[PDB]
Amino acid sequence: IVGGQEAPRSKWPWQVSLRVHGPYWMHFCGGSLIHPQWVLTAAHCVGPDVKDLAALRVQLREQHLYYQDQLLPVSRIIVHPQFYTAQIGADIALLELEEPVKVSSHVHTVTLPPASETFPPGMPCWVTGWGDVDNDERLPPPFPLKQVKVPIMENHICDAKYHLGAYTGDDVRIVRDDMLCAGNTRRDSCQGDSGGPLVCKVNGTWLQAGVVSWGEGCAQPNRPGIYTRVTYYLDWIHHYVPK
Amino acid sequence: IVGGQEAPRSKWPWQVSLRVHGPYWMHFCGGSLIHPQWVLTAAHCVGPDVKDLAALRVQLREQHLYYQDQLLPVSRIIVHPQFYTAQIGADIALLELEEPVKVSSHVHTVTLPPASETFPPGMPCWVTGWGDVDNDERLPPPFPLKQVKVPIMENHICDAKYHLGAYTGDDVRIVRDDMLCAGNTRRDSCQGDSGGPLVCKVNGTWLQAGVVSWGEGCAQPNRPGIYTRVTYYLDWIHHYVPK
Amino acid sequence: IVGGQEAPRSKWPWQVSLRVHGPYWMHFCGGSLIHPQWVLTAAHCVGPDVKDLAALRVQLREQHLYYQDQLLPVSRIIVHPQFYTAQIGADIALLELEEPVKVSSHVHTVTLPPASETFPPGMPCWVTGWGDVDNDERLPPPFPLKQVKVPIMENHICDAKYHLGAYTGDDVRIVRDDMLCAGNTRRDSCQGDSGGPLVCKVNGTWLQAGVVSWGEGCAQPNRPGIYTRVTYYLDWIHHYVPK
Amino acid sequence: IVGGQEAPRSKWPWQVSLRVHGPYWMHFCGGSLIHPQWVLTAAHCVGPDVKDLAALRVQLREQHLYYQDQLLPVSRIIVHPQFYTAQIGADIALLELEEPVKVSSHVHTVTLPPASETFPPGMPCWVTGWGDVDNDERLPPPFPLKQVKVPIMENHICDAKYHLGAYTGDDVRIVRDDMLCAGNTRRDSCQGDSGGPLVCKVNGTWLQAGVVSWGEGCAQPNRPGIYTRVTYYLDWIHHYVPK
Ligand SMILES: *[C@](=O)([C]([C][C][C][C][N])[N]C(=O)O[C][C])C1=NOC([C]C2=[C][C]=C(C(=O)[N][C]3[C]C4=C([C]3)[C]=[C][C]=[C]4)[C]=[C]2)=N1
Ligand SMILES: *[C@](=O)([C]([C][C][C][C][N])[N]C(=O)O[C][C])C1=NOC([C]C2=[C][C]=C(C(=O)[N][C]3[C]C4=C([C]3)[C]=[C][C]=[C]4)[C]=[C]2)=N1
Ligand SMILES: *[C@](=O)([C]([C][C][C][C][N])[N]C(=O)O[C][C])C1=NOC([C]C2=[C][C]=C(C(=O)[N][C]3[C]C4=C([C]3)[C]=[C][C]=[C]4)[C]=[C]2)=N1
Ligand SMILES: *[C@](=O)([C]([C][C][C][C][N])[N]C(=O)O[C][C])C1=NOC([C]C2=[C][C]=C(C(=O)[N][C]3[C]C4=C([C]3)[C]=[C][C]=[C]4)[C]=[C]2)=N1
Repeated sequence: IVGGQEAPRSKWPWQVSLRVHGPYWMHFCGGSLIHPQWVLTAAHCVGPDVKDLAALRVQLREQHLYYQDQLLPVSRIIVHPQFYTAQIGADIALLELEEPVKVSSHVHTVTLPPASETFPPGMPCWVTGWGDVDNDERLPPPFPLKQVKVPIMENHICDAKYHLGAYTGDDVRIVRDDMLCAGNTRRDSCQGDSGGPLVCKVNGTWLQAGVVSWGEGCAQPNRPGIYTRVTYYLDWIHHYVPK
Repeated sequence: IVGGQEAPRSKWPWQVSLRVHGPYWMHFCGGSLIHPQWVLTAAHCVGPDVKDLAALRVQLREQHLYYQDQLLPVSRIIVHPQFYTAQIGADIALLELEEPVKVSSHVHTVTLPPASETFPPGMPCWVTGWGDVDNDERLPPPFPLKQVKVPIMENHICDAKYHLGAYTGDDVRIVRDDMLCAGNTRRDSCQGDSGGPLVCKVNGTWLQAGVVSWGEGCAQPNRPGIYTRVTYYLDWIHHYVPK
Repeated sequence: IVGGQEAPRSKWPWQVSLRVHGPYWMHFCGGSLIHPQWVLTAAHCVGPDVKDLAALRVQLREQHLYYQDQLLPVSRIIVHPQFYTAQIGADIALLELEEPVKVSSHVHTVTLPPASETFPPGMPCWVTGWGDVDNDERLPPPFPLKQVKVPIMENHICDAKYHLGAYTGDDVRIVRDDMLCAGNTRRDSCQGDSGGPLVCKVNGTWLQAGVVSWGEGCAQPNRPGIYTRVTYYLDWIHHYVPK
Repeated sequence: IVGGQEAPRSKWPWQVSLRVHGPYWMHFCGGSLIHPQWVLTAAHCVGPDVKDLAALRVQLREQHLYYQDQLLPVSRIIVHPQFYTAQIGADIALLELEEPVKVSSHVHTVTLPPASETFPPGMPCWVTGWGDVDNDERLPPPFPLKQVKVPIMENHICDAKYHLGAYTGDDVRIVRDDMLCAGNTRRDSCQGDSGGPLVCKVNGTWLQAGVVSWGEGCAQPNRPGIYTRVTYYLDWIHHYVPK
C-alpha cells in the first residue's frame, strides 16, 4: 500500500493473507473473507496454471504478518475460466477453506455489492494489504496491515490516462469494462496487495467494489491502479458461494 | 536460445541486436533487417509506452555480442497501434534507421513471406538470437549468436496445449490467430531473443514466418514458444516499408 | 544460529539487538547487557571506521525481532584501539546507553567471568542470536531469538583444525590467544549473531565467556566458530564499565 | 581498474587472467607471467583453503576477456605459508602451469625487481586488470584490459591516512612493511584486479613492484590501494622459480 498508514486492529476484519510453502509460509497476495468458508482473490495470484493446493494456505486477519500465524488449509481453488492475464481481464478467483471460520467482530465476512451498485466518483473507498509501500520498496517488518483512501475515477477517464505517453491506439481499450480504477500518485495499492480488497462505505455499509488486480507500476502519473469490478462477476461467484 | 548451438558466421545475415543506453549499450532484444533502412522487431521490446530514440541503437549481425560493436542510430519507432501486451496480440513494431545499410553477403535483408504463404505444421524452421540458454540461465560470454531448428505447430494445437494444466476455459483463446507457434521441451527461444526472427526455407528462399513474442517459460512441457505471425501483418508493414 | 531452537521467553535476559538506520531500524549484530548503561559487542560490528551515533540504536531482549520494538539511543561507541579486523584480534567494543536500563527478571545483565576463569574444553555453553540458520540462509520471520548448546574446544585444537585443508603454515597462528572457539558441523553461530554472547553456567552462575566474532562460514567441517575471549579483555572493559 | 583507459594491445604482455570453472570459465583475479612456466598472483585469490586444481585455468594476455580464450591448466598452486588474510599480510602465491608457454613480443614475462629496490614516491608505476571500474560497478562487456597510472606513496604516509576517521590506535600498524601503497581518489585498482601486477619503469625496464592485494573500497578518500611488496618475498619466489 502506497500512502495511507497502519490500520487500527478493529478495521478490515475480512482482510486475509495468502501463503505459499517455502523456507517459511511467505505472503504473496491478499484476499478477503466473503463467506465463513470462502475467500475471494485475484486469479493471477493462483493461476492461470494449476497449483498444488498443499503448497497453499490462508491466514485470517492479522495486525502483523507472520507474528500470530494460524494457517488454514485450502480444499479448492476456483479460477474464473475467462482468465489468462490481468490486462486481459476476469482477474478473479475463489478459495474454499477446509473448514468454516468462526466469525467475530475481529474476523468476519465483507458484504458483496448488489448487481446494480456502480460506485460513482467522489466515492470514499479504501484498499488494504501488506504489499510494497512504493515501487520496488517492501513493507518493512514488523509488516503492519496498511490502509489507504483512494479516489474512484470513471473507467473512461482511466482508459484515456493510460493512453497518455503510449503508442496504443486511442480506440484500443486498455482499462476494460469488467475493471474499475482508483488511486493517484500518492495513494495506491502495489505488488503484494494483489487479490486484496477495495471497499467503499455505501449507505453506511461496507461493500467490496473491487479486487486489487494490476497497474503500470504504483502511484505513477497517468497510471491509476486497476481492480477487477466485483459487480461484473457476481453471477459467477454466487455459482459457488451461497447467498 | 534453448538447445541450440553457435551459428556459423555465414548464416543469419539479417539478425540484429537492439541496444538500450546505460553503463554500456546493452542488448535487450533481437530483430531483423527487412529493408536497408528498416528493422522488424516485437512491439513489447519498445512499447507500449513511448521511448526516447536517443537511448536506442541497432547493431547488425555480430558473431559475438559487444565485441565488434558498430552501433547505428534509429530515426523512428513504429509500434502497431493495436498493441498493449504480448498475450493480447499485435506484438510487432518497425524501426527506421537513420541511414540505409550497405548490403553484402555477411549482412543483408531477410525476405518477408507472401500474404498466402501458410507455413504448415512440421516445417523445419529456425529461430536465432543471443537470449538465455534456459529459464533464468543467461547466455555466457563471449555471447555467441545462437540458432536452433524448431518445429512449427498448428495454431489450434498450441492453443490446446496451453490449456493443459490451466484454469482457462478450453473455449477461451490463449494462442490467438495473429500468433504462430513453434518449439518443444528441448528447442525454443528465450528471454533476450524477443523481437528476433523465426525463418523457414521455402522454395529455396528464407522467409520470416514469425517474430519471437512470448511464452510460459522456455521449452516447458506443453508450453511451445509463441511468435507473432508475420503474414498477418504484411499490409501494416507495407504501409511503411517499401516493397 | 545454526542447529538451534527458539529460546524460551525467560532465557537470555541480557541478549540485545543492534539496529542501524535505513528504510527501518534493521538488526545487524547482537550484543549483551553487562551493566544497566553498557552493552558489550564486537568491534567489527561498529568499526574500525568511526560511525555516526545518530544512526545507531539498541533493542533489549525481544522474543521476535521488530515485533515489540522500544529502541534505545546510544551515547558512545568504544572500540578497542587494537582492533582492525576480526582475524587479527581485539574484536570487542562497548556501547554506552544514554539512559540506564531498569532491570527485571525478564531484562537484566549477564555476569562477566573472573580473570582466572578458563572454561574447560567440553563445558556446555550456549550462544544466542537472530543470525542466519545456516550459510547464506536468513532467519525467517517472525524472527525468533534462537539458541544452541555448543561445545567449547581448546584453543590449540581449533587453531589446528583451521589449518586442515589450508595452505597456512602449521606454526602460523590463525586462532589467536585472545580468541576462544566452540561448535561443530551441527551447532554454530552465524552472520547476524556477531557481537552476541557465548555464555556458560559456572557453579549455578551464567558467565559470558565469549563474543561472537568470526569463522569460515557456519558449522563447516574443521571450521569451529571463533569468539573474542572476554577474560582476555576484562581490564579494558573495567576501564569503562564500573564494577 | 578505476580511472584508467583501455590498454594498447602491445602493452602489459605479462598480464594474466585467472579462471574458475562454473557455467563458463569466469575471471576472478589477475596474475602475471614471471617465467615461461610460472604465474605470480595474490594468495587470497586462491587461498587460504586448498583448492581443486581442476577447477582452475589460466588465460594469457588477451585484449578482451572471454573473446579469444585458450585456457591453460595448472599443475601446482603454491601459497605463502604465512598467509591467511590480505590485511595480515604475505598476500602472494604461485601457479605452476602444466607446460611452458612460448613467449613472444605480445606475450612474455615481467621482470622482478632486485632485492634492494624501494620504489620511491612519484616515479610512475601502472596497475592493470579487468576488475571493476569503480565501487560495485563491473567492467562492461567486451571487457577490455584497462591500465592506469597510480602515484606511489611511502608506507608510513598511507598508514596514517588509514588511521584517519578510524578507531584503530595510531601505533597499531595497518599498512604493513611487506606491503606497498599507490593510487588516489581518481586512480586505483578494484575488485577483480587482485593478484594483478603493479609495474614501474625504472632505468628503462619494467619491474613488478607489487601485487594488487586489498583496500577499503576503491579510490576512496584517505584509503589508497594496498599491494603486496614483491621485493619482500623475492627469496620465497626463487625457492620455486628459476632464473
Ligand atoms: C499484485 O500485488 C499487483 C497489483 C498492483 C496494484 C497497482 N495499484 N499486480 C501485478 O503485479 O500484476 C501483474 C499482472 C501482484 N503482486 O504479485 C503479483 C503476481 C504474482 C502472483 C502469484 C505469485 C506466487 O508466488 N504464487 C505462488 C502461490 C502458489 C504457487 C505460486 C504454487 C503452488 C501453490 C501456491 C507471485 C506473483 N501480483
Ligand atoms: C523475450 O525474449 C521473451 C520471449 C520468450 C520466448 C519463449 N519461447 N518474451 C517475453 O518475455 O514476453 C513477456 C510478455 C523478452 N525478453 O524480455 C522481454 C521483455 C522486455 C522488453 C523490453 C525491455 C527493455 O529493456 N526495453 C528498453 C527499450 C528502450 C527502453 C527500455 C527505454 C528507452 C529506449 C528504449 C526489457 C524486457 N521480452
Ligand atoms: C557476524 O554475525 C559474523 C559471525 C559469524 C560467526 C561464525 N560462527 N562475523 C563475520 O562475518 O565476521 C567477518 C570478519 C557478522 N555479520 O555481519 C558482520 C559484519 C558487519 C558489520 C557491521 C554492519 C553494519 O551494518 N554496521 C552499521 C553500524 C552503524 C553503521 C553501519 C553506520 C552508522 C551507525 C552505526 C554489518 C555487517 N559480522
Ligand atoms: C581483488 O581484486 C581486491 C583488490 C582491491 C584493490 C583496491 N585498490 N581485493 C579484495 O577485494 O580483497 C578483500 C579482502 C579481489 N577481488 O575479489 C577478491 C577476493 C576473491 C578471491 C577468490 C575468488 C574466487 O572465486 N576463487 C575461486 C578460484 C578457485 C576456487 C574459488 C575454487 C577451486 C579452484 C579455484 C573470488 C573473490 N579479491
